[PDB]
Amino acid sequence: VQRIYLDNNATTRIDPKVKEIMDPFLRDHYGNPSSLHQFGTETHPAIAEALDKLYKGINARDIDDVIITSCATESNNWVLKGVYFDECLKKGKNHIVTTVAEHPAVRSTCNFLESLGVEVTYLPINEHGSITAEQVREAITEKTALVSVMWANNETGLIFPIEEIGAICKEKGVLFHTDAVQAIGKIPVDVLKANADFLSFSAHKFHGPKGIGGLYIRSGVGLTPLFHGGEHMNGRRSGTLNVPYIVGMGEAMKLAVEHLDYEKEVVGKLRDKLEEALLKIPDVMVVGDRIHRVPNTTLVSVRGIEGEAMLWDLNRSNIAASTGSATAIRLSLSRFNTEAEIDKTIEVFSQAAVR
Amino acid sequence: VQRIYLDNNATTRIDPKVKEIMDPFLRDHYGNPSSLHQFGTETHPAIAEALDKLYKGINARDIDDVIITSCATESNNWVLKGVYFDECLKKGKNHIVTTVAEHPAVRSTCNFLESLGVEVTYLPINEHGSITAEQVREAITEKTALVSVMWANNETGLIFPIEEIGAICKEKGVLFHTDAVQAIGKIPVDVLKANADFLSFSAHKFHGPKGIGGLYIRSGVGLTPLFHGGEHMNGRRSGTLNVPYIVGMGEAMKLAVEHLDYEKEVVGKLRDKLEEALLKIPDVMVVGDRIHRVPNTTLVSVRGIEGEAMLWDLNRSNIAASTGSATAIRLSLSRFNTEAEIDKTIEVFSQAAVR
Ligand SMILES: *Cc1c(COP(=O)(O)O)cnc(C)c1O
Ligand SMILES: *Cc1c(COP(=O)(O)O)cnc(C)c1O
Ligand SMILES: [Cl-]
Ligand SMILES: [Cl-]
Repeated sequence: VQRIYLDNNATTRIDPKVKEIMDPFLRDHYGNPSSLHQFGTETHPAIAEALDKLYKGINARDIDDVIITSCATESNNWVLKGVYFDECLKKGKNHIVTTVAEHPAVRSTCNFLESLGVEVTYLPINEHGSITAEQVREAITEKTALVSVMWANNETGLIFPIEEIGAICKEKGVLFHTDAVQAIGKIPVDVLKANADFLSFSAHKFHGPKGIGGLYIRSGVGLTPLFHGGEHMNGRRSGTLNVPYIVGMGEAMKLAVEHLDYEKEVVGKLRDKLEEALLKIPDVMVVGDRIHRVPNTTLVSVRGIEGEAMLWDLNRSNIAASTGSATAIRLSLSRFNTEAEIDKTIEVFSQAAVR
Repeated sequence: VQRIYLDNNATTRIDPKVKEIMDPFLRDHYGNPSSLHQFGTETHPAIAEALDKLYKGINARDIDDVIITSCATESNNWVLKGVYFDECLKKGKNHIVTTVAEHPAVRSTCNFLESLGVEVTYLPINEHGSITAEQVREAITEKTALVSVMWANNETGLIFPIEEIGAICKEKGVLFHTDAVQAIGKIPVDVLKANADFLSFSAHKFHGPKGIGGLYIRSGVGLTPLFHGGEHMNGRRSGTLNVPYIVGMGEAMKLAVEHLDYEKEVVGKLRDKLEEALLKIPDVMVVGDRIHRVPNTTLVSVRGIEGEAMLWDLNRSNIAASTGSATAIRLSLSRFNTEAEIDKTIEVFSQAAVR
């Protein structure tokens, strides 16, 4: 059989080169990098090369940190709770601004901070499916400890005005964090242009393994560790390093940035072919703006039949997609989809819809 | 060349069967287990089997939780900070008792809680290298939120009186957590006999991959999540599951408990052969008790030459061991060491010592 995977904003396939580069550290190179003997220092060159790939992947400077975490959820929890202790409890800046579109790892943590007494304003989305940047400014009081706005939304693919939010935060002296998970491998990511203090990402959204992530911390910026222990990652995140996943995630970031032109010109062309073909049937409307989007995502809405039925049908024909709040059908492509797959999805989608 | 790895309390080699069982989930079975389509539910049987292996591995009940974490450091941080919010800030039980022998993931986090105003007593070790259990009782005031005592020490191999501490905690109504990382695969681990509310472990200490751990939470016991997001692990720990490492860690726990007789009878016999051979030279004394120890660990001290020099020398001859606070030389064996390796280590150790 031949199945079609169109659920890449939920997770992606590991690139074969990533698995290949991870294998030796699952085999004979199992030393703890903190060890002083040869099994430990034996791992240091590959770890350094992987970290270098990450730094260059997000345009991080040598003075900055790219701390290895276990997923984007850890990065987001670490940002929000760290600034809760450093900037909210100790500096009296008991206010955080974020958006209603943020991943549950951000919104649920913000709810937890609210339970402790922190004041959090979740900026409402507009009809364009985006946040303006004027909204954060309206909400940035002199007690805002942190602004947290995701770079690209996982349900609609919509790109938020990261850069202008960073400029507002820079002029107003408030820390800026961006959840950039959906942006890696989709659009160019530059922490300097974003003026980001914190940036989150997760490997399994750009063809690395599930269970490893990264938090960019700007030079000089403090953040009380979420993982105390003080051994690893310059004492900022303790725990024995996941060497294979570090190497693999480095390679995945490298491949992801190397495929940016292909992502916009080819994957985006497949998404536009799919979307244009799919809107030529009854009343199926795309949910959100069609310009400020990452190249791989389309979110289509169909009459009065729920999206879950359409997805159950698609899955019966071995086509995997997800839902999306509008419910609508989220189809998210990748580097490994082909035009034949897209034509097939147009046919199976139409036949399933009329049925 | 033929190198000798005697540093297994620092980390271990992945069992070939563990790598084998992980490989398919690094290849074609890359679905997100939260997905509703076939790529997601396709992973559910192997995840369930792995979790079953963990539960049976620590004698957890079906009503209990064995939450998948990213390492023992995450489990320990989660226990201590969770009971800080639930039992210290909300219930006024602003006291925690632990030991001075605990891993830095516990002691450093306790230091962080002290910086917030929590009163923590670190029980001092005695001349026997152990904690009595009478000490926790002496310190268990009616404001103790948590007792945290490691099952086996990583530097000396000494087993602490887990069970009696659990009985004291049960009679006095105080939560009991045990860091059991060094115990898995070394001695039988039973959360019921221990009367443990929380138990930590980490795969790479029993031949699973680095970067995954487990926290046993007793039925009914609450613990505010460290990873908010509320999606995965019954909402107790959010983040996309590390499917390959979950499967591998399950197999590693199974193999580890299946080798307990071999660990005590063979690995312990190799440790006793090594230790008895090594104490027949000048004034090299074993640091700590020689009865209440896990079968794989020996911690030897040598005259007035520091341990780091002896270990640099050993590493020059491709023999990997670590230091240990006494500094002494920690040699920690495993299922994969042979008697030939041990004889060779006796010779190289003697020649290095006289040189
Ligand atoms: C090794 C060890 C740890 C650290 O585990 P990580 O996987 O590095 O998080 C914690 N406690 C004990 C007793 C250990 O031996
Ligand atoms: C998928 C996603 C996450 C969750 O990442 P995990 O690896 O599951 O921790 C967080 N934020 C965004 C924007 C995501 O798309
Ligand atoms: Cl914290
Ligand atoms: Cl928490």
